[PDB]
Amino acid sequence: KNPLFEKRARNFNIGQDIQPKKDVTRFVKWPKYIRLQRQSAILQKRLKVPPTINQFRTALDSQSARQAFKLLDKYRPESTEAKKNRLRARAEARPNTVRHGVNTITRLVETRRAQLVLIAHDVNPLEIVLHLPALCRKYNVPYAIIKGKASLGTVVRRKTTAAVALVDVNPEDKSALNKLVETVNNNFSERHEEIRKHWGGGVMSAKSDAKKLKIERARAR
Amino acid sequence: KNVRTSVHFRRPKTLVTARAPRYARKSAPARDKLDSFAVIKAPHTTESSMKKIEDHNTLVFIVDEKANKHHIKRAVHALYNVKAVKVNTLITPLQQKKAYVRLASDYDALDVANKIGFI
Amino acid sequence: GRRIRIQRKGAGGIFKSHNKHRKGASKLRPLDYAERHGYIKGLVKDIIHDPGRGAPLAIIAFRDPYKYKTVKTTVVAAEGMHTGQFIHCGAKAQIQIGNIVPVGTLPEGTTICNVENKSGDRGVIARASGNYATVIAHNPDTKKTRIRLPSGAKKVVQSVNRAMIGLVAGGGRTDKPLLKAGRSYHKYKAKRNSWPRVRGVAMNPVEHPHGGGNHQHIGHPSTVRRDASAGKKVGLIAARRTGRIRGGK
RNA sequence: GACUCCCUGGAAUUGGUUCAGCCAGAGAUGGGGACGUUGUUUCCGAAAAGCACCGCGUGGUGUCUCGUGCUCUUUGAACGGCCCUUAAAACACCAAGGGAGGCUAUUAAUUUGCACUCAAUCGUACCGAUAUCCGCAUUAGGUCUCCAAGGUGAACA
RNA sequence: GACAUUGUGAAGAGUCAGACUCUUUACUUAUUCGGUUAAAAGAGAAUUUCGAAGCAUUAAGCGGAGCCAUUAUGGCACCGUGACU
Repeated sequence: KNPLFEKRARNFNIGQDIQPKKDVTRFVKWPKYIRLQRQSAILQKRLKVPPTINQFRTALDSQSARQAFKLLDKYRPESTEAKKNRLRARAEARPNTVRHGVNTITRLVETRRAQLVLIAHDVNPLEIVLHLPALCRKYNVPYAIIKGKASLGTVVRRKTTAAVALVDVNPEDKSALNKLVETVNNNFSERHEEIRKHWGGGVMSAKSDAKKLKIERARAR
Repeated sequence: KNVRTSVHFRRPKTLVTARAPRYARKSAPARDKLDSFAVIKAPHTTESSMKKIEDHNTLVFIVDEKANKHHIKRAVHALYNVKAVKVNTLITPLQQKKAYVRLASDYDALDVANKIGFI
Repeated sequence: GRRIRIQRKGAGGIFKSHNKHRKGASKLRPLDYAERHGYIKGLVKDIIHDPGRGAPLAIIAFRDPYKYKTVKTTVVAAEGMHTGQFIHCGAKAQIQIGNIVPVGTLPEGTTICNVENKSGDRGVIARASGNYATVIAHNPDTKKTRIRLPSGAKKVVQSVNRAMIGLVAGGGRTDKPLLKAGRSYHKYKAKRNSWPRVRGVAMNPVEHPHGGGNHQHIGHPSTVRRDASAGKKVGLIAARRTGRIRGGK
């Protein structure tokens, strides 16, 4: 062991060796758009949310959402490669598919032709789909608020889509659709009594909760 | 979440691409109008200019107002095949550029003036 | 009539402060981790004279905790501060002249200067030469302190407000008469255009409410109400009383 | 080359010292040294110049030794008095701390000195005032500065 | 002064028949003011002063895994910790 390899530790206490490069992410002065994003999210959490708006916060759980997407991917619209291959064949010479678009889905629901409806949980503006849950519940159409308008658009070969509907399904996936309907109804349709009453928001910050708890303990003592 | 050791947020560096225009704005480049003929306008043939030519090996020219000493040197060389060791320039009260060109010792200003015509 | 001198002062033209040779603003260090959880040592490198200010300024050098660099601070010196002295700033600094500490840690009757009106404003109170505030009382339950200002007022501040221990240097300045008018001329030459002062009664009625008349007299009560208009608010503004003060006040 | 700085040594019976200050056991006097802007020269530039004189139809001779000062102007040095007055900012260059790095004892990195090329554009004449400006003008008016001989005298009267 | 911006809770009184009105008080997300080069905020976890005019920068140490050239010797290069969640 070389005697010259001597450890020389650094004291980072106040008035001592200069501070090292630590983590200061929470103190970064973020640009204006980032600040607005974060503050908007905080404000949405803090303010009390009326039930008809809060109903979109509680979406399908991970497992049920995975099952729904597994079923949905079986009827994706015609691809670009498929269209290219079909075009020249047709020049030389409509199965079941997922429907999309709020107007199309609304017409299907009002005509009671849709068997399952999936509504994106993050449609902005929210007034675009604010009526679909109530309309589906009124017409007795199974409906679920699912996470990801981008995910639905991917299912539909698009960027985003507000809502999708499964008008007709093959006998192979009839059982899958039935199970999906039961799972969707268990958590969305029958609980309409609680959904109409539940008020969201009102969550304070961790700092405020800590201060309130300290005050409560002090008063109890 | 991208650990940051600095409290300052700088704009991220992004790729910048050079222009690859789909057509030339100008069909053809403009031709340089300040050639030797434009640079050298006419010799100065006053008594003072003659004295300069005879006594100092210095030619006197009236030149374009947009020509600098480098332009005058190059134009004189290309027009009379004579080197210039120094070029002095002034602008007369009538806004005319007058240039005194001292030729190298090899050349004779009197002979060059004789050849040009002003003498 | 025309606008009066008081009205004209607001446009900030010839009435701006003369600050060509000022040495900077007197300010405590920005509140930070060192001052909040300990103390930081700075060296009093200089004591200098600031034009337009009767109190000397202290140039103090501190070491930057987060980079290889020194930071210089300008603040009005407390009497007794000298070059080469060490000034400790923070919550754990001891009671010594020149130290900058929260007012909550000082005993009653302590004399302070550069008091922080609000936590983090870097010292705003008791900054004229020879002036000081006093720590009257504490309230740990609400974490507050009552202090006495130089004017005799009593004000409540947060216990974390910082102040410098001691009084401001240069006291006793306003005891020597400015015997000559040129002395006042030079005095205000370094501060602003507020001198000489022409009496209103000596003016014409077009420039002053007091102007005019075959005799130099005000003609109307000099006590004007608080809400008077801009061109009329001249004299004793909202005066609760007038005349020589007989007794304490 | 005043001022400042260094070494030796240890001062009362106190000394050194300025026109005036002031300085010393926190190291005086004495003795010996270091530094440096202003500047000077029996030196180069350079007498082949300029000046004065004598001749000829382009020549020659000399241009040298000293002094002096409450003298003025300018520059420089060192201090003192004054302020409730304390007497710019940028650029640029230099220095120091640091030691990341770089070349590898007849190699190399690297400085040093010479030789070489270039340094663009615009102003440049003249008046600047009892006649070149402003005042109707070649108007007793007005309009910012630098250089400053002898006598008498305190003196740019 | 009223209305709107104006939100979320408590206590008292008064009106009614679960609501309204007031008065006091609490919260923070609207709003406002201040500090800073937005630099150590809140919870939890371990458990520098005899007031000396000096310097403090381009990580040592520890542990873990790699590469290159001829087991080893050379040279060159990461991650964690040091710097608590």
